[PDB]
Amino acid sequence: NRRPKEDAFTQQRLAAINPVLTPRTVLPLYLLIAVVFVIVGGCILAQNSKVDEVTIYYQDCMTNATSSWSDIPSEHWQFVFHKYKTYNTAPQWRFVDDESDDFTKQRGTCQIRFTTPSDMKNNVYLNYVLEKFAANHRRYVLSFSEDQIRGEDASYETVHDATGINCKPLSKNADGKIYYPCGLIANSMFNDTFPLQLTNVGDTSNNYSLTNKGINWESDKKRYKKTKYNYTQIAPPPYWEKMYPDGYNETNIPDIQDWEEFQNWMRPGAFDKITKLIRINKNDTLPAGEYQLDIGLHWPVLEFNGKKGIYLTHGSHLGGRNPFLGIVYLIGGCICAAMALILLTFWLFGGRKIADASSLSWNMK
Amino acid sequence: TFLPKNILFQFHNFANVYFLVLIILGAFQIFGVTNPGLSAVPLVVIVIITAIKDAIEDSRRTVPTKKSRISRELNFSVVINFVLLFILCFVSGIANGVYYDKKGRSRFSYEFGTIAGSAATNGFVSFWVAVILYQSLVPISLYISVEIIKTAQAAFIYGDVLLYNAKLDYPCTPKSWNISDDLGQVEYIFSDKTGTLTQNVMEFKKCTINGVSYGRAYTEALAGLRKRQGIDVETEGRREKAEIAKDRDTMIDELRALSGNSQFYPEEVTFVSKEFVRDLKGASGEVQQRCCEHFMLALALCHSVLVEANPDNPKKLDLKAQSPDEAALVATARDVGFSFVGKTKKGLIIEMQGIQKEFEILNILEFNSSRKRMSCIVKIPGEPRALLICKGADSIIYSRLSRQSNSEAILEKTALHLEQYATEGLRTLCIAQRELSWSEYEKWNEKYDIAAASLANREDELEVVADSIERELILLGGTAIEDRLQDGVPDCIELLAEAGIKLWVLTGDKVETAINIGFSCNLLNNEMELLVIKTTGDDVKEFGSEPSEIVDALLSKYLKEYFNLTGSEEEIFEAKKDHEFPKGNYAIVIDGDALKLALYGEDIRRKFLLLCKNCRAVLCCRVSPSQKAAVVKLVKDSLDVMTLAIGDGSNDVAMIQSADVGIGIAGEEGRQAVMCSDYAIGQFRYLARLVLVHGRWSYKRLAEMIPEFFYKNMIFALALFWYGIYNDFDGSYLYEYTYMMFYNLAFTSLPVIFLGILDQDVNDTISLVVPQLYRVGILRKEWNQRKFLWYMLDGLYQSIICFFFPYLVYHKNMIVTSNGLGLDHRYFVGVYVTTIAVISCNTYVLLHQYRWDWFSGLFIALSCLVVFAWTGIWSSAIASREFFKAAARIYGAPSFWAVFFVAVLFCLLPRFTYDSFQKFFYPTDVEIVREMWQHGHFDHYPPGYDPTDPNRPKVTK
Ligand SMILES: CCCCCCCC/C=C/CCCCCCCC(=O)O[C@@H](COC(=O)CCCCCCCCCCCCCCC)COP(=O)([O-])OCC[N+](C)(C)C
Ligand SMILES: *[C@@H]1O[C@H](CO)[C@@H](O[C@@H]2O[C@H](CO)[C@@H](O[C@H]3O[C@H](CO)[C@@H](O)[C@H](O)[C@@H]3O)[C@H](O)[C@H]2NC(C)=O)[C@H](O)[C@H]1NC(C)=O
Ligand SMILES: *[C@@H]1O[C@H](CO)[C@@H](O[C@@H]2O[C@H](CO)[C@@H](O)[C@H](O)[C@H]2NC(C)=O)[C@H](O)[C@H]1NC(C)=O
Ligand SMILES: *[C@@H]1O[C@H](CO)[C@@H](O[C@@H]2O[C@H](CO)[C@@H](O)[C@H](O)[C@H]2NC(C)=O)[C@H](O)[C@H]1NC(C)=O
Ligand SMILES: Nc1ncnc2c1ncn2[C@@H]1O[C@H](COP(=O)(O)OP(=O)(O)O)[C@@H](O)[C@H]1O
Ligand SMILES: *[C@@H]1O[C@H](CO)[C@@H](O)[C@H](O)[C@H]1NC(C)=O
Ligand SMILES: *[C@@H]1O[C@H](CO)[C@@H](O)[C@H](O)[C@H]1NC(C)=O
Ligand code: ALF
Ligand SMILES: [Mg+2]
Ligand SMILES: [Mg+2]
Repeated sequence: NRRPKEDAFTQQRLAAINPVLTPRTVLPLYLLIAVVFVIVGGCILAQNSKVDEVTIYYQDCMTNATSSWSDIPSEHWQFVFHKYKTYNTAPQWRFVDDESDDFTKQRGTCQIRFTTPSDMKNNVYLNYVLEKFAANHRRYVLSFSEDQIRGEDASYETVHDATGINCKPLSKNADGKIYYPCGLIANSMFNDTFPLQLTNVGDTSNNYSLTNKGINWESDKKRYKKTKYNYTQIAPPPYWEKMYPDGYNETNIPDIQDWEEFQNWMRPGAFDKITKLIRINKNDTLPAGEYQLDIGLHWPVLEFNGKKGIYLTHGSHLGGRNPFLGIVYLIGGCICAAMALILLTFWLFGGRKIADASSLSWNMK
Repeated sequence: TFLPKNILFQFHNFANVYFLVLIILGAFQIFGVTNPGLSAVPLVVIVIITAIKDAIEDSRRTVPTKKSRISRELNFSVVINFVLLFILCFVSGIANGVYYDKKGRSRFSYEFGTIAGSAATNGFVSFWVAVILYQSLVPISLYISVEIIKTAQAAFIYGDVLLYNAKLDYPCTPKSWNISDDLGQVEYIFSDKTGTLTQNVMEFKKCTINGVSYGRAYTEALAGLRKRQGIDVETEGRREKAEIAKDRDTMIDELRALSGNSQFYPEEVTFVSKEFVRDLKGASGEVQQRCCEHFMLALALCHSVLVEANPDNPKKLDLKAQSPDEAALVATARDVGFSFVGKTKKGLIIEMQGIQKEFEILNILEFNSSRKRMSCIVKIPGEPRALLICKGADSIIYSRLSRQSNSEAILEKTALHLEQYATEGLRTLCIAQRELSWSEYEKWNEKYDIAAASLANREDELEVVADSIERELILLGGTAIEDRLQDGVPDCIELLAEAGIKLWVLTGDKVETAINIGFSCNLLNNEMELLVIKTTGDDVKEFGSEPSEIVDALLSKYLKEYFNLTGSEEEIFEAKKDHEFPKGNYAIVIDGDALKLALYGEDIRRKFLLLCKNCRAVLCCRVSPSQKAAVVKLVKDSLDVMTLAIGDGSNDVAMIQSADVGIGIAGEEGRQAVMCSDYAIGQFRYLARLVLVHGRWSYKRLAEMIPEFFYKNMIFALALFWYGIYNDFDGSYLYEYTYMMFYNLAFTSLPVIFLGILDQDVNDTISLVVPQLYRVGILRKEWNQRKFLWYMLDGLYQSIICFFFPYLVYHKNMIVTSNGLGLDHRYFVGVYVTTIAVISCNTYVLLHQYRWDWFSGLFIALSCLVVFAWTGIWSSAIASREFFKAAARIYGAPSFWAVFFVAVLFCLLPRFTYDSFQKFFYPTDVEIVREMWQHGHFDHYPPGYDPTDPNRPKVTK
């Protein structure tokens, strides 16, 4: 015949619960969330206050520093040591000009001396910071070629005419060669030469040694590959022509697989501040003392008022030092507790009857 | 021609053409920023799905353009969403131009940029790239999701097993699969009577021949009238049925003693008049004997009954008829001794008390629901004569009567007898005959031939020639046939009156019969004033002089007396606003003659409508199909409301098509009202089930699913606008492209679709036990535009939270990893944002579901798991260029999880606290009914409960 199939689905009788939110069931949930979130916020704020960091901005080292050691203005450095809340002890810097380099926009060497009154346990990250450098714009952030990242010897059209991510403005020079790392992302790299150690000023017998290995994810070496170009099909980008003046030849074409600072730079920072790891030390604790960092200024940042700096930290489990997560967990817990108390107050004031068939809108009129 | 027609029918839309322009703007006019090849997968997938559904419809037709109210309000909400998207694009373009104008930036150094003079050009290209960035703020899957929800709700209406009528083998087949949410806003029901509320199975009970009343029967409607009067029913009825059985036995004996009749079968004799056969012999004289003989001869001749064989008895005849009235008349005419057997090539052959003599039926003026009568012309042998036997409604026949050739005593006696029978509750007919001379008949026959042979609407020509020929008649009597209510119409009408629905009954049968059925089916009750609007002379002579003014006076008097209004556009504009079920317990009973006058002029129509907007019950009687349609159109146009029109027949067809939800009943008359209808139930009692359960559910479902859709789109598509602040509204995407497409495809669709398909506030048993929950749909409380705007505001606030919580976890030093390595790419910040957004919108849908079934919960859980699993599956493949290990790098960072949990809390705490404050201190009727259900006041009702079924177990309490 035509009788429909009787089944819990087609008759809409699926097994189910019907959660009515009465006070006796919601107020305990509110209080449970409140207590859990307040506990977690307290633990996060505790374990985050213990994070110590050192930030120094050295963009003004060519014009504000002298040839002898002088204190850094207070607007540049920012020390945070939890055991020492009142530790000013301003750092000092000294500019060692370099008259051979003819790139007078930024040249020389900024020597920075800081003093850490406590340790940094066994895993010390030295990043660099860049402010007001816009690496999130539409044309810039898409100007690279994943045929060259992945190792291929992409021809001119594969590199310049590709859809989406294509090194369009920097695809080929005048001579007819393909800029090897093409696009505005690789061409505009960060150029300062950070040192492979923190010179110990106090006792120069033991310098703190930093490395540039393991500063990027080990899984990035599946995506970045040594190029298969031929030193006659590639030239360096227009801004790598102080690093490779004679061009590319048999032994200088960069291996972008082990070049981990490149793999850090080709990951454009989403926002206006850019903090990229550049030196790590995963072996030794950094004991208290006065250290010295010899940065070799190369990268111009004053033509756009940008700042560049260092940021030495040990870190945390949740990243660096940021009071936000604990603050907002405490705020969430306190808001849930306040709403539970408010519902309890109004429910002991104007508490109505629950299953009252007399409160129905038709039994009242 | 499938594909071109389908693509045209689709790109008649603005979302489809918007996405086509997006594909062309990313490909042919490519600025460079897009993955153009796969940017079409959303559009291609949705157009493929729509083409498949159109193929389904075409196959179903291989096996009327009505739109619900929420569809029109949905178009308005779509327009508001596009206005918001344009405002976003405008702000983006303005701010990007303002920025590109500034004269010291990183781009004059490291981005090989120049000031393109009058940077308004770059601001313009920025607007046009923002239009492509916010491609998710467009409702693109909204229409396919609403069609999926509506088709699934209609499939459940079909596959419901409590809407299946096992006798006719007819499930409630929805003829329109897209207005199922109108059954939850139905406010008026315009119902026929004799096939809708009463089963069209007639038993001939009484008759009046030559002013003499015959027949005796104590029926259920008569018992109801006696109870209404006050006298006890069972005490009298026992004795009355005893006497009826005795009288029937004696009458069968006397019919057997009269003569030998072939088709006389006493096992189904329904006429019970002993005095009829007592007068057939000698009682009231030879004049009365001949009168009764001629009356029964007219009954056995004037009809359209076809004669066939019984498969059981080869001799027995079945008397199949298209009109149950004719069926009953011919059955009684054959029982009394005037058997109608066979139908020769000319006329009919009639057995008159044993002797067969053939008659000649020359013209059959067939019955029409607009003529309200029928007649046939038979030859009387000798110069032979003509006899026009005319049969139909009593008012029509009385209008078409002669003034000189009538006793005017039989006239008033038959009128009083028909009034008595109609008040008792029987369908009254009048039988009249015309003696025609040969010359008059020849004249009229040639007129009839030249009218029938004509093309170009022969109907009106036949009507005019019949109205000319039938103008002179002589009355010989009237009959009465009993019509029993359907099974469970009192219970269904009680449900539909509790639910706040006003039931109008548009009959074509007598005023007194309509009122009797109203009292019997609980449309009207005792202590109810029947504000009758009759324009009848007995009161016309006192009210005024001439009609079309007596009805105006009556409407104005009843208005100014019973309510404090008068017919005026001010009153009409004030009454358009209110939808409450009226109080006052009044009922209008307006005949068709007064309905014509009350519908003529605009001022009197306004008066009549303001009078009938009150008065819970209305009974329009002696109404033609045109007037049925006119009343429905009047109440649906003025005081714009939702109307349902239920019935069967060619007249209810015009009533059904002219209403929002027209329901047709598979009745004894052919299925002509089932075809031109939207649903098709087997009996009236299923209207309560259909309307309350399925329509209320479908209204609640769509009214919750649509704002939820706009909100879930807004969260995701506005986190991109928020990111624009931190790249100067330049047009770099915060999200991966697969994220941008899969969000509305897979990450968020099935929760809202299942909220629309499978959600139930309270189950069917409680929907029918507390039917007053329907009043919210009647009042339009579930779906406003204020509700959609509150949902969009919540989506905007939650988008703020979803973006600026990951942003605030980064902003300090951009180090969020446990091992100091970098996560600062905007695709990884977008993973943060997206995971928060998807889980919050899915948990919003879950918290706003009323019933947590395992199906809905399972697919909510799977939508969340799919976000996580697609990230884990697309990362680990190097085909994701810059996204190569976002899974292992992000899901392994405790900052991700800290942000995840507190941002989901902050997304859901405002709304959940508002819901808690509501459900505590201003609980709606459904929330109070659910708190009663939890404690178990509805624990003794069975699972499949229908209080509109006679053979149901009596409930415990
Ligand atoms: C899930 C994984 C992801 C899915 C992807 C997302 C998709 C979203 C999923 C949505 C699922 C919604 C399913 C609705 C359930 C219907 C049940 C029902 O009432 O059947 C009843 C009526 O059967 C019919 O009348 C069928 C009519 C076909 C119309 C389309 C039905 C589903 C509409 C959905 C959209 C239409 C398709 C649009 C293109 C997709 C019972 O039928 P029966 O028992 O067989 O009676 C036979 C007995 N007899 C033979 C004696 C008579
Ligand atoms: C380190 O990076 C620096 C910026 O990324 C880069 O500076 C760029 O140096 C090139 C030449 O070496 C300059 O190129 C232009 O210089 C002037 C401009 O008028 C012209 O005379 C030249 O012909 C050429 O057009 C760039 O201007 C300069 N970058 C900026 C922003 O000014 C250093 O060269 C890099 N140094 C090392 C050692 O890698
Ligand atoms: C620690 O670093 C200092 C500075 O780089 C090293 O001292 C230099 O040693 C070289 C070796 O001949 C001399 O030419 C320089 O003049 C020294 N400079 C200074 C400032 O002392 C020192 O050698 C390093 N530590 C060890 C153990 O080698
Ligand atoms: C920390 O110690 C590890 C080994 O314990 C050093 O790793 C080696 O570094 C040298 C430097 O050239 C490499 O040649 C070796 O291949 C490395 N070995 C391994 C196993 O990685 C690391 O250099 C030390 N780091 C610091 C900052 O001193
Ligand atoms: N077969 C018939 N022959 C003569 N009159 C009829 C017939 N059927 C119905 N009528 C008359 O028509 C009137 C109703 O016609 P209709 O418009 O069909 O109303 P309803 O909706 O009650 O059937 C009744 O008063 C009845 O007396
Ligand atoms: C050097 O530093 C001093 C101290 O803040 C400041 O006043 C001065 O402007 C700086 N010199 C230049 C050239 O900026
Ligand atoms: C290759 O080029 C580099 C320039 O960086 C140069 O120092 C080196 O000597 C060249 N090698 C040969 C073999 O010429
Ligand atoms: F509803 Al009818 F004839 F009026 F079937
Ligand atoms: Mg019929
Ligand atoms: Mg009829």
